[PDB]
Amino acid sequence: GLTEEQRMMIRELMDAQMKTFDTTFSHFKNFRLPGVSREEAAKWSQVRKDLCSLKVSLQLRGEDGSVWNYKPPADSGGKEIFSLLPHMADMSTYMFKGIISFAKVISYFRDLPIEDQISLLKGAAFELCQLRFNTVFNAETGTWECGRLSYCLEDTAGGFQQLLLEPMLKFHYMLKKLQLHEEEYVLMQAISLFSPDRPGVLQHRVVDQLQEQFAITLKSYIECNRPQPAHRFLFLKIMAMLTELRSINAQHTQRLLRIQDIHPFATPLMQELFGITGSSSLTERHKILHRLLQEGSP
Repeated sequence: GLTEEQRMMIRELMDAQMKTFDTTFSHFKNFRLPGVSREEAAKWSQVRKDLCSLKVSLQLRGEDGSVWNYKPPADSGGKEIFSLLPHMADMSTYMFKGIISFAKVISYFRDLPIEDQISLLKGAAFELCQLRFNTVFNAETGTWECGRLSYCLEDTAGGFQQLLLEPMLKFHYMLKKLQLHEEEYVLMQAISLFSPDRPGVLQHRVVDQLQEQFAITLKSYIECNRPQPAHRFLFLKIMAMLTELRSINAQHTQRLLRIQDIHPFATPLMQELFGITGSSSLTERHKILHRLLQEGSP
């Protein structure tokens, strides 16, 4: 079995997940949709590469049974490559709010100093979003099922194997294949959130201790509820996936900064999370995050 401390830890994480993960996307409303001079050529050509890896069609199912399908344009060499950005910023911002709420209900996170709470969320927001998204990913259809909204991968000229080149996509297939429990996903979220080596973290030693205990709890969970030799290296596979997810986080941050630079699209919350200015302490540069963290949890 697990210790009482370990059981309590899992209960609190699952509680937090239950209160703050809108798994059917019922409250995601009022989002935007695609509508009805030399060294910049190098930036644009790089941003062209940064976007045309992640191409999705968008499906909107109506209450009444009707379906709207959006197929995105071919790259004719212009603004059209940006057409999904407002929508993606709205969806990202929505997911980030849920992750902030997640962190806030966890006792161990609230007890950290506010600047560390900010630093950890800046560090982990993308990672936790991707972990939540994996739970709605259908590997058979290549589709993220977000209630009435779905995002379907548009196949490129190589096929299924050529899409697996793109690290974010490979990650979602690999993680989905492990067939994790709800409890194992939420422990993954905790391990990522409580990363002691994120930029700006002051209480490194406390965060390290916390991370270690979440990891130990995951390892024990696996030993007790999948005790057969088949799952002997599952914990280590999960940790390797967290390491890969961290690499992907870094690449994605850089892409976002490049796109933002030539076509502004980040919402104010996204600007704070990713280090963009629109105008001295961590608290004054992150006023929205700070407000969201000090507000009481519904």
